[PDB]
Amino acid sequence: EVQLVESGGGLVQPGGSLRLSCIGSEFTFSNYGMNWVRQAPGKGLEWISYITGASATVYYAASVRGRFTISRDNARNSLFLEMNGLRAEDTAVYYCARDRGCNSPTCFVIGYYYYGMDVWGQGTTVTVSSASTKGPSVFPLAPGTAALGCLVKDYFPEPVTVSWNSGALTSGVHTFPAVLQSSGLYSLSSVVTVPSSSLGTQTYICNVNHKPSNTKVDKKVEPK
Amino acid sequence: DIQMTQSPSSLSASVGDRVTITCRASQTISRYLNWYQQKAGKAPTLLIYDASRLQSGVPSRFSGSGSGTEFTLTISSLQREDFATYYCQQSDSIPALTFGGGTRVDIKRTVAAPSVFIFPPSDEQLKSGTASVVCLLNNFYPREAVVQWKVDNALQSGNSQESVTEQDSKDSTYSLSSTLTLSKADYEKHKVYACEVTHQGLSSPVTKSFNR
Repeated sequence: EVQLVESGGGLVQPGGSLRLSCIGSEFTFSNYGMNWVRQAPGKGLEWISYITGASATVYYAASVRGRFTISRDNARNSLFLEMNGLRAEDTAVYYCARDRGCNSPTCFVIGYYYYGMDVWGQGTTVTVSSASTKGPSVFPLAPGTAALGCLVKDYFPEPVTVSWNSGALTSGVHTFPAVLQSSGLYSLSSVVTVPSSSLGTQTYICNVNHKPSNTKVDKKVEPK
Repeated sequence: DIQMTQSPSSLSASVGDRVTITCRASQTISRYLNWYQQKAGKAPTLLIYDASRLQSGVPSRFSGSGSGTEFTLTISSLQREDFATYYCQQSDSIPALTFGGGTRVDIKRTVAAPSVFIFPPSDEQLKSGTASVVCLLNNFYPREAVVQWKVDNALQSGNSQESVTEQDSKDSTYSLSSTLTLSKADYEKHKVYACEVTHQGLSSPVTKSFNR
């Protein structure tokens, strides 16, 4: 089937540059206007750039602040986004999307942007940060239902995984999305609700794994 | 830029319900208006173009209407695969092509007040100079909720962060964790730490507190 596949995302420092790629397959790439659209974590879709099939017209959203360049290599079925002057707020998933180009059931003659974007890639993630790799510190959230948990604090980059009792405890567990602190490090919490009557008797251990720093921690959580 | 005002931002539905979403443009855009669906963890897909024309493969229960400034997306009889976020997008004027803010369609259930728990900082954390105080709001519905932190009855602003889980697959509820961060030095200067929760399932706010 017709598809687009983005690549090139990753971690970049503020002020730095990054080139994204998007390769199309099973259509005549040169016939279509192409777009970049981004989505910051937990936010909506933001269109950011457009290029016509023949490269003769480009447009950028004001949020680009004239820092990015859009280009294409039709011979390689490729669309690019060259990003410069990056800042933390450019952290997002970046999607490449093709113009539909017409309002007929099947589009043979391709126009412009007027009828939306009919093919989208899966996205590539860009994180802009000056933080260095760091494993978390794990602190207890000490406890007819009781709540207990673990606070997984000050790590970079994402992700961390949390299990309870080596995976044997799943009922009532909530592991929350991390928050990005003003320090540039992430923090997350994982909680579980259990019978209060189990507190003196059942052991509760949170198993934390931060693969980027090769940090594993097992924290036993008991009443204080 | 043309501004797109999409309403509502959050709608709950049951299988079989009709759903209506509106989009209003800040100036006329003729029929150059598109609708997209975005399922959790996936890229958007095009549903409707030219205000009312259905993209191939899109089921007939989806329909679009309008021209000029006022547009509507209707799902006639919602099915389980339709729980998702929907976006309008004007394609009349560039730059910027602009999207509405989105409509998150979640699963309807009965109102459920949160169970609220407060956690003091650990002694182990305090040793390195910072105190995190955590407030958990467990298994509530709907998602809208407010947490207010107080330290010796002083309202705290600017020094907390929170996050919310996705809707639970079994019981259709949400949970929320909020962290108040202060220095150990400040923590040890105050006594009463309180999290006050406002939520539709409660006719007055609920407070959980501890004394250091």
